[PDB]
Amino acid sequence: HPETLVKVKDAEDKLGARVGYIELDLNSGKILESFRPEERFPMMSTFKVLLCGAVLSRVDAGQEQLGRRIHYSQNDLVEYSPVTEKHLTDGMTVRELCSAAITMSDNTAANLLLTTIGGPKELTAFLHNMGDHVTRLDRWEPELNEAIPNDERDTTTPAAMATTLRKLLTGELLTLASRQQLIDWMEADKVAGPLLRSALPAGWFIADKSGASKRGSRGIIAALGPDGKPSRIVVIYTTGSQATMDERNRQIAEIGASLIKHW
Repeated sequence: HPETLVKVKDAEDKLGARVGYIELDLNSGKILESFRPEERFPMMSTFKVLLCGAVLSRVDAGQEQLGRRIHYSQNDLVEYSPVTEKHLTDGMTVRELCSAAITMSDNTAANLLLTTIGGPKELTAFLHNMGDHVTRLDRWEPELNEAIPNDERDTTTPAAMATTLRKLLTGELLTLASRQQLIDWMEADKVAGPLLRSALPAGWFIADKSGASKRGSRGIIAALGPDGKPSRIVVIYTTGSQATMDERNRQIAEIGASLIKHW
């Protein structure tokens, strides 16, 4: 809907930054709306969903097992590790690490998962192998959040991310059980409360993952729709603002409310 493009255009205005937007029908693949679809933006935390796709892909091939326990130490803890910090003696299963990376955005968990696949280079090879020759991870947590203008490391485009997430969720790459697990973690997300979630009426599905980094960066990827009805994929990134966190949050909710209202 043009009124959703209008809200996205208002958002550039109010944030003083570029916003990239994609609304994609999930079942059919038809792109319903786009805006700056081929511009690069920092992936920030939205990458952790790709990362767990790679892992679930290794599970399917028998190169990984979700029940395997990983032991780590105090010195692997990096800022913002709500779950990993509580299991120094205990360790975590790979399944517990995905859940933490997805639902809590645990940075240590993502680093541990990246070690299991053999690093950010391998994530990019995974992506490149599934048809996305655009998106790349180059660094580990916390440095992948830098967000230097014009730097292509740790970036994606609204169009590449939207279609990649489309293939992960419903394409021919993962098993039915892996597709289902991915969606389940994304539905349990706890850190995107003030974004698209807050626009959603009762009786709606949503499975999402948000991100934030330096230089005013904000983003969310989502699948969502009325329960039992054809879902859409939505991908919003903005970078370059000096605006507050809460005002970045409020522009994404206002975009969400237009999309929902004009569904």
